[PDB]
Amino acid sequence: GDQICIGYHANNSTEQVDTIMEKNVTVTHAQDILEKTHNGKLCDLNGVKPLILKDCSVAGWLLGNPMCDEFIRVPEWSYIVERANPANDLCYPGSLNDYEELKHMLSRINHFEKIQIIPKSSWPNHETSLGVSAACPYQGAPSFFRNVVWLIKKNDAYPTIKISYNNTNREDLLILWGIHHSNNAEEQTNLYKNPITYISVGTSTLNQRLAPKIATRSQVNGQRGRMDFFWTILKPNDAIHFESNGNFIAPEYAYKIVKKGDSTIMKSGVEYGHCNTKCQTPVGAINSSMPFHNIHPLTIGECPKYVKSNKLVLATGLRNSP
Amino acid sequence: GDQICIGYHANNSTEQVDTIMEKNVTVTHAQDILEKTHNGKLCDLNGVKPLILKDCSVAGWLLGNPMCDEFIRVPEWSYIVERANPANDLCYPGSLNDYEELKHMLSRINHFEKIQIIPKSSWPNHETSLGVSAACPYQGAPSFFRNVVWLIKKNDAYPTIKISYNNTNREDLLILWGIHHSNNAEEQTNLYKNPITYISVGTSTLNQRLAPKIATRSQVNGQRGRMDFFWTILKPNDAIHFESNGNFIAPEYAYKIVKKGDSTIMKSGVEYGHCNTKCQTPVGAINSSMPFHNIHPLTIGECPKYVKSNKLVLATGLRNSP
Amino acid sequence: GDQICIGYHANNSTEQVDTIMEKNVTVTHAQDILEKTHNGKLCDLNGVKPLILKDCSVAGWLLGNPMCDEFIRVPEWSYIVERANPANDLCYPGSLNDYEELKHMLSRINHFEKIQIIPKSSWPNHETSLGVSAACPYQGAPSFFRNVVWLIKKNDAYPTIKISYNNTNREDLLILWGIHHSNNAEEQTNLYKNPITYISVGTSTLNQRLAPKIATRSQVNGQRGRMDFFWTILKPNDAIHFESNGNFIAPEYAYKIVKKGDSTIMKSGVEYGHCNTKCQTPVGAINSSMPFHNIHPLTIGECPKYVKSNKLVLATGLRNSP
Amino acid sequence: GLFGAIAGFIEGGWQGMVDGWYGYHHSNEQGSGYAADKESTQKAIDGVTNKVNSIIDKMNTQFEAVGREFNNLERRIENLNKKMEDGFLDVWTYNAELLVLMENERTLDFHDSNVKNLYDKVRLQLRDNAKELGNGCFEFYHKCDNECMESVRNGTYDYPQYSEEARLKREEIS
Amino acid sequence: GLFGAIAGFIEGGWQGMVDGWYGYHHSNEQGSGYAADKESTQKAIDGVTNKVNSIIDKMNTQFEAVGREFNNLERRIENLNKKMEDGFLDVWTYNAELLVLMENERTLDFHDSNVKNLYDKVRLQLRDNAKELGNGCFEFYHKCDNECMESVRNGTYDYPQYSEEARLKREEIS
Amino acid sequence: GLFGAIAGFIEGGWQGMVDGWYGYHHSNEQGSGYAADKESTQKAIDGVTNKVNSIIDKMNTQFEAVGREFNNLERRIENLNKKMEDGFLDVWTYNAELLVLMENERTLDFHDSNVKNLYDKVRLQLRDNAKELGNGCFEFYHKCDNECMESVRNGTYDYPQYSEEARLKREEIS
Ligand SMILES: CC(=O)N[C@H]1[C@H](O[C@H]2[C@@H](O)[C@@H](CO)O[C@@H](O[C@H]3[C@H](O)[C@@H](O)[C@H](O)O[C@@H]3CO)[C@@H]2O)O[C@H](CO)[C@@H](O)[C@@H]1O[C@@H]1O[C@H](CO)[C@H](O)[C@H](O[C@]2(C(=O)O)C[C@H](O)[C@@H](NC(C)=O)[C@H]([C@H](O)[C@H](O)CO)O2)[C@H]1O
Ligand SMILES: CC(=O)N[C@H]1[C@H](O[C@H]2[C@@H](O)[C@@H](CO)O[C@@H](O[C@H]3[C@H](O)[C@@H](O)[C@H](O)O[C@@H]3CO)[C@@H]2O)O[C@H](CO)[C@@H](O)[C@@H]1O[C@@H]1O[C@H](CO)[C@H](O)[C@H](O[C@]2(C(=O)O)C[C@H](O)[C@@H](NC(C)=O)[C@H]([C@H](O)[C@H](O)CO)O2)[C@H]1O
Ligand SMILES: CC(=O)N[C@H]1[C@H](O[C@@H]2[C@@H](O)[C@H](O)O[C@H](CO)[C@@H]2O)O[C@H](CO)[C@@H](O)[C@@H]1O[C@@H]1O[C@H](CO)[C@H](O)[C@H](O[C@]2(C(=O)O)C[C@H](O)[C@@H](NC(C)=O)[C@H]([C@H](O)[C@H](O)CO)O2)[C@H]1O
Ligand SMILES: *[C@@H]1O[C@H](CO)[C@@H](O[C@@H]2O[C@H](CO)[C@@H](O)[C@H](O)[C@H]2NC(C)=O)[C@H](O)[C@H]1NC(C)=O
Ligand SMILES: *[C@@H]1O[C@H](CO)[C@@H](O)[C@H](O)[C@H]1NC(C)=O
Ligand SMILES: *[C@@H]1O[C@H](CO)[C@@H](O)[C@H](O)[C@H]1NC(C)=O
Repeated sequence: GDQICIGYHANNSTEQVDTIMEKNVTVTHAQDILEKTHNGKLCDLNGVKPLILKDCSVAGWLLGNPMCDEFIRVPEWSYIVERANPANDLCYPGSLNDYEELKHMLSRINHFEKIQIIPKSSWPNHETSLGVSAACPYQGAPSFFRNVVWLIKKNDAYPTIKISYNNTNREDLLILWGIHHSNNAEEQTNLYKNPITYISVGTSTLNQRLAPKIATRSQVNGQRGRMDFFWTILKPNDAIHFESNGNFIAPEYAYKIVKKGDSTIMKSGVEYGHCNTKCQTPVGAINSSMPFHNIHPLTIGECPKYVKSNKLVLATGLRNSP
Repeated sequence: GDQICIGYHANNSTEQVDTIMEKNVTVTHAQDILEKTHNGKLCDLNGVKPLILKDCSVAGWLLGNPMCDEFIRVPEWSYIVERANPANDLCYPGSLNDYEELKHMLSRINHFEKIQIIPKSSWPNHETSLGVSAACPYQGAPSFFRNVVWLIKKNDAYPTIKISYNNTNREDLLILWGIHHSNNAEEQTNLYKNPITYISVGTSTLNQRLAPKIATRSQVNGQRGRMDFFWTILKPNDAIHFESNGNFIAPEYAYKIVKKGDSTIMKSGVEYGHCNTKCQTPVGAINSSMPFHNIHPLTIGECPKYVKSNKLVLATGLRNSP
Repeated sequence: GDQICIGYHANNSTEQVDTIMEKNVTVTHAQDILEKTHNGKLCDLNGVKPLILKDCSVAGWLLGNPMCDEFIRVPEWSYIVERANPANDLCYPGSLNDYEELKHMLSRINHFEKIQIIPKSSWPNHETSLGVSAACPYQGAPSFFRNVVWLIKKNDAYPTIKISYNNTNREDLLILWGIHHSNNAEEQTNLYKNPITYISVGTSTLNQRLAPKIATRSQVNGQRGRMDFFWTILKPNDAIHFESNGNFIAPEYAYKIVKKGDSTIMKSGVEYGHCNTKCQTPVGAINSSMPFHNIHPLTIGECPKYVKSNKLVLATGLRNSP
Repeated sequence: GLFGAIAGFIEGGWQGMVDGWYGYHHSNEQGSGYAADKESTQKAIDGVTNKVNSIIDKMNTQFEAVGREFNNLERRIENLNKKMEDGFLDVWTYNAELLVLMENERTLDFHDSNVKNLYDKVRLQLRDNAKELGNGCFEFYHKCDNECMESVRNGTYDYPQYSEEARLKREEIS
Repeated sequence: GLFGAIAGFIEGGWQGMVDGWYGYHHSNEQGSGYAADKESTQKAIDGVTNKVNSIIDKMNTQFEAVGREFNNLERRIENLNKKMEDGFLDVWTYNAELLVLMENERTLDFHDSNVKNLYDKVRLQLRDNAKELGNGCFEFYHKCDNECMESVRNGTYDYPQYSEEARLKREEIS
Repeated sequence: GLFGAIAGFIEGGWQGMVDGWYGYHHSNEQGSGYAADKESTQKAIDGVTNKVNSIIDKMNTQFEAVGREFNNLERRIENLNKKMEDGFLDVWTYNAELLVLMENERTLDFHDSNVKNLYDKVRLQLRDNAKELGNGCFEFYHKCDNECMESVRNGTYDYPQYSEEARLKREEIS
C-alpha cells in the first residue's frame, strides 16, 4: 500500500562536538562559545586613547629624561603602555619613591596638564645652570632632567632656601622633588659648600626630612652618585614648603591632575591602530560577546572570562551521519 | 461508553520561571532562593554587641579626643562601626603609626579595659598642665587628648626623662605615645629649652629612637605643628622604657587587651536596633538560610553568597495554562 | 505460549549514593572521587628533596647560629620545612630585615653554596676575636654567629673601615651584615671608642646608611643590646662597598644562589620519608588523579581541589534491589 | 516537551482537580469526577522538595569579615581585593543563574515523564478492553462502575472479567 | 539517545531534506517527496537558540584591569595574585568545559525526543488503520491522497473514513 | 525514574542475573534462563566510564605553593588571603556536591531509559505474534525455540518465520 516515514535532517558537515557520555560526535550545526581572535592592535578603550610611552618609563616621562621625547600634551588617557624593559627611565641613577603606587594612580587620568610653578628665575642666590651630568646626555652634551633643577652653590656659598608654593589652581597638583647623594666629603663641599645638609618638605599632610647619604657606591651610567626623588599630591588651596641648605633637586614644573577611574599599566610592543574597543590585551583588542576566551590573561576592560581551552563547541543541530 | 482520562493540576497561577530553553513559563508552584530582605538595623553578632563610635574615629577614641566619649562602656565587641568620614579623628594634626593594622586588631576584642600606668605625679620636674591646644577644644577652652600628657619644660628646664613601666597584669597592654614636631627653633626652646632632642622607647622587641622634624608646614585645625603617635603591645612581665629630653607626648593610660577572634570595621550610619544576628550588612542584618543574596557585598558573619541577581526562582509545581 | 522478558542487574551491594531528589539510594557499583588518604610522611617534590631545618629558623641557619647544627651542604631544595616555633632563631636578640621576603625567595633554590668573601685577615687594625656573647654559647663558652664577625676596637682605637668586594663569581651572592645597638654611652666607647658611629653599604642599587640606636631595653637571652641584620643580592660583576667607624657586624661568608622556581615554607613536624610526590601537605603526601580532596589546605605542588566533604560518591551502576 | 505529555498527547490542565498534581477524570453511568493518584503525586512532591533543599543545604558558609582596610597608598592591594570580590561575584552569579535554568527545565520534564508514566500504567492494564482516544483518555468498551474505576486507579484491574464483554462491543459493532 | 529515535528504529537521516530539521517522507501513487514539520522544527530551533543565548547572556562581566604592579620585594603579594588568577581560571575552565558536555548531551536527546514525539503523533492518528514496519515507517491499509498525506502532517486525520476500508485488507489478506 | 523502567513496569532487580546489566528472561519448553544484550550494556559501560573520566580529566591542575608567609603587622593581607582560600573552598565544594547530585540522577535515568529501550526493541520485534503481559514480559502466540529467541536477541526476526502460524494459536485462544 501507501507508505509514510518519519526522519530528521542531515547535511555535508564534519563539525564535531563532545558530550559527557560520548566523545567525537559529528553534528549538523554547532556553535563555539570560545573567543580566540583579536585584531593585533592597541585600540582606544571606550573612546579614550592610551598613553603610549615609546621607550620611556613613567619616571623618565614625569621627570623629563632628556633622551625621552619632549612632552606632548596628552590631556587624558585610559591606560599606559610601556615596553617590557623601558630603556630611558632614570638617566641619573637613583630611585623614585612609591613608584608603583604612583604608576597605578597615573594609569587612567581624566585631565593632565603640565604647568610651571617655580621658574628658574626664582633662585637668585643659587646656581641653576651647572646642574648637568654626562649620565643625562642631550645632543651628546651633558644635561639633566627637564622638569627639575639641580641647584649648585654660587660664589662658594649655598644660602638656606625657604620657598613656598600655594596651589591656586582648581585641580590637584603632582609635584616631584629630589635629593642628591654625593660621593665623598670633598665632592659635597665642591657642589654645596655645606658639609652637613638637610631637606625639609611640608604640606598639610607631608612632614619630610631628608639627609644625604655620602658613601661609596658602584657606577651606574658612569656615576657613583645617586638621586632619590619623591612625590606628593598638593590639594587645592594647600601649600608646599621647601627648605634646604644643600643637595636639593628643586621642582620647576608640576602636573595638574584629575582622576576619575582606575586602570593598570600594560606591557606591550604592539602598535597603535586608531581603533576602539571595550576589551584590550597586550596582543590585540577583542570585539566579542562570548563568555570565554583564551587569548591573554593580562586584559584591561570588560572582557570574557579567561580559560584554558582550545574549543568550547555547543551542539545546535542534529547528529549527522554520512 | 465510559471514559477515564489522564491529566495534571492547574490553579490561579501567574508565576513565571525561566528554563535553559524557554523563558516566561508560567507554573503552578515556585520558590525564590535569593534573599532580598533585611531588618534595616545594626545588630549584635552572635550575642556580642558592636562597638559603635558615633562620629569618632578609632584614633580619636584611643587617644582620648576631647569631643569623644571618655569612658569605655563595653569590655568586648564583635565589630566596630565607624561613619564614612568621622569628624573627630586627631584634633591636633599628625598621624598614628600602623593605623590600619591597629584598627584591624581592635575590630573584635574579647576584653578591653583602660588602666592608668603613669600618673601625672610621675613628672615632678616637668610641667603637666600647659600641654593644651586650640586644635583640641573642649567647652570653649584649649584642651588635649585625655589618654596622653603633653609634657612641657618647668623653670626653663627639661630634665632628661628616664621612666619604666612593668606589665604586672596578666593581659597584654596596648600602649600609645607620641613625639611633637616643632615649627621653628624659637618654639622648640620656648616649650622644651633643649634645642636637639630625642625619644627612645624600648621593650623586649621594640627599639625606637626618634628626633623631631622642625620645619614649616601648612595649618591644619589652626596649627602648623604635628604629633606622630605610635603604639606597641607590652606582653605580661615585659617592661617598656622611655627616655627623652623634649618633644615627648607621654602615656598616662593604657589598655588591657585580650583578642581571641578577628573581624573588620564597618562603615555605616545605620542605628543600633537591639537585635541579634549571625550576618550583618551596613544596611541591615540578615536572618535567612538562602544560599544567595543581593543586599550588600560588605558583610560580616556567616552570610549567603553575594550575587548580581534580582530573582532566582525555582520551579516546583507543574506547567500551568489558563 | 512462550515468554520473553526484560530486566536489569541486581546483586548484593550496600553502596549508597545521593541524588538531587532522592537520598540514601542503594546502587550496584559506585565510585568515590574524593581523595582522603595520604602517606603520612614528608616527601621529595618532583624528585627534589626539601630543606629540613630541624629546630633552626631560616635566619639562624643563614647567620650560622652556633646553637643550631653546622652547615650540612644542601645544594638544592624544592621547599623548606620549618617547625611551628623553631627554638634557635637569633641567639643574640635583634631582627633580620625583610625576613618574610627572604624566606619566600629561599623557599626553592636551584644552587646554593657558602663561600668566603672577606677573610678575617682583612681586619688588621680591628679586633676579630672579642665579638662573642653568652647569648650565643658554644660548648659552654661565649660565641657568636659563625658567618659574620663582630668587630671590636683595638688598642683603644677603631679606625674607619673602607672595604669593597667584587662579585667575580657567575652567580648571584646573598650577603648579610648587621649593626649592633649599644646599651649606653660608656658601653659604646668601651666596645668601639667612637661615640657617634655609622654604617654605609653601597652597591649598584643599594644605598644604605645606618646609625646605632642607644637606648634602654629589656633583657632577651640575657642581653639588653640588639643586632639588626640586613641582606642584599649582589649581581655578578657588581661590588658591595662597606664603610663604618663602629657597631659593624661584617660579613665573612656569603652564598652563591641560583633561583629557577618558587615555593613556600611548610610548617610541619612530620618526618622525612624517602618518597616522591607531586603534591605535599603538612600531614603527608598525596598520590592521586582525583579532582577533589579534603586532607589539608596548605598544599605544595600539583594538587586536587580542596573541598569540605567526606564523600563524593558517583553512581556508575544501576539501582540495586535486594 | 521532552516526553510529550503536558503539551503532547495531553493538551490542557485540570482546574477542578484540587487534591494532587497528577490524577484521573472518570465519566461513567454514575457520573463524572476527579481523583488524584496519591502515590505518584507524593513521589513528585518529595522529589522537588529534596531538590530545593539540596540546592539550599549543600551551600557551605563560613564566617567572613568584609571591609575596606587599605589606605590611599595601598590601592594596588585594594585593587587586588577588588578583582577577588568581583571574580567571586561573577562565579556565583553565573553558576546560580544557570543552575536555576537547568534544574527548572529538568523539573518541568520531570512532570512530563510522571504524567506519561501514569498514562502508560492505565494503558497496560486496560489493553484491548478500551480505546485510546488520543488526548489521554480511554473509551471503555464495557460498563465500568465506580469500583472498576477505582480498580484502575489502585492498579488492580481484572482483564479476564471484561475480556469477553469488550469483544462484544469491539467486533460486533460494525 | 535516551528516547531511541536517532539511533533506534530510524536508522537513517535524509540528506534530501533541506528545508527543515524534522519532517516526513511520503510514498503514494501520486509520487514521492519530502515535507517539513514546520511546527516541530520551530520549537526545536527556538529551544537551542534560547539555550545558546542563555549561556552567553547570563555571564556577568565587569571592568577589570589586570597587570603586574608589584616589585621584586613584594613577591608574596605577587604570589597571592598568581594564586587568585590561577584559581579563577581553574574554576572557569572546569565549569565551562563541563557545562558544554552536560548541555550537549541534553541537546542531542532533545532532538531524539522531538523525532519520537513526531513518530507517535503520526501513529496515534493511524492506529490499526495502518501498519508499522519497524524502521520508522508506516504501511497504510488504504489509499492515501496528497490531501490525506497533508492531513497526517497537519494532525487532522480522519480515522472513521478509511477504518471500514482498512478491514478489507486486514483480515481479508491472510 | 523518568522513562519508567527500573521502577516502572519491570520493577524487578534480577539477583539471579549476574552476567551484565541489561538482559532478558526466557521461559520456553526447552528450559528457562537469562541472557544479556552485548551492545546495550557495552554502550552503558562505555557511557558511565566516559562520564566518570570526563569529570576527572577536565580538571585543570597547576603548581601552587600554599603557605602562611605574612607576619603580625600584615594581618590585613593575611585576611585577604583567607577570604580567597575560603571563597575557592566554597566554590569547589558547592560545585562538587551539586555535580554529584545532578549527574547521579542523569546516570539513573540513563539506566532507566536503556532498560525501557530494550523492551521497546522486543515489542517492535514481536508485534502481533506476541502479547503484552504488563511486567515487561511478552506472551508468544507460537512456539519459540532456542534458535528463534536468538533471532530476537540479535534483532533479525522476520515475518516469513511467523506470519500466519502465530495467528493460529492466537485465534485458537478465543
Ligand atoms: C673633569 C673630569 O672629567 N674629571 C675626571 C678626571 O680627569 C682628570 C684626570 O684625567 C687627570 C689625570 O691626571 O687629569 C686631569 O686634567 C688635568 C690634566 O692632566 C693637566 O694636563 C692639566 O694641566 O690640568 C688638568 C686638571 O686641571 C683631569 O681633570 O679623571 C677621573 C678619573 O678617571 C674621572 O673620574 C673624572 O671624571 C669626573 O669624576 C667625578 C667623580 O668625582 C664625576 O663623576 C664627574 O662626572 C660628572 C657627571 O658628568 O655626572 C661631572 C658633572 O659636571 C658633575 N655635575 C655637577 C653639578 O657637579 C657631576 C657631579 O659632580 C656628580 O655626578 C655628583 O656625584 O659629575 C666626572 O666627569
Ligand atoms: C664582668 C661581669 O661579670 N659583669 C657583670 C656584673 O658583674 C659584677 C657584679 O656581679 C657585682 C655584684 O655586686 O660584682 C662585681 O664583681 C666585683 C665583686 O663585687 C667583688 O666581690 C669582687 O671582689 O670584685 C669584683 C670586681 O669585678 C661584678 O663585676 O654585673 C652586672 C649586673 O649584674 C652584669 O650585667 C654584668 O654582666 C655583663 O653586663 C654587660 C652589660 O652591662 C653585658 O650584658 C655583658 O654580657 C656580654 C655578652 O655576653 O653578651 C659580655 C660579652 O663579652 C660582650 N661582648 C663584647 C664583644 O663586648 C657583650 C657586649 O658588651 C654586649 O652584648 C653589648 O650590648 O656583653 C655581661 O657579662
Ligand atoms: C598665645 C597666642 O594666642 N598668641 C597669638 C598672638 O598673640 C595674641 C595677640 O594677637 C592678641 O592681640 O593678644 C593676645 C593676648 O591678649 C595674644 O597675645 O596672636 C597672633 C595673631 O596672629 C597668633 O598667631 C598667636 O597664636 C599662637 O601662635 C602660636 C605660634 O604660632 C601657636 O600657634 C599658638 O597655638 C597654640 C595652640 O593653641 O595649639 C597655643 C598653645 O598654648 C600651645 N601649647 C603648648 C603646650 O605650647 C601650642 C604650641 O605652642 C604649638 O601647638 C606647638 O607647635 O600652640 C597660637 O595660639
Ligand atoms: C668587578 O670586576 C670586573 C672585572 O673583574 C669589572 O668589570 C669590568 O669593568 C670595566 C669598567 O667599566 C669594563 O670596562 C670591563 O669591560 C669589565 N670587565 C669585565 C670582565 O666585566 C667590574 O666593573 C668590577 N665591578 C665594580 C663595581 O667595580
Ligand atoms: C593658599 O591660599 C589660600 C587663598 O589665598 C589660603 O586660603 C590658604 O590658606 C593658603 N594655604 C596655605 C597652606 O597657606
Ligand atoms: C617585670 O617584673 C618581673 C617580676 O618578676 C621581672 O621578672 C621582670 O624581669 C620585669 N620585667 C622587666 C625588667 O623587663
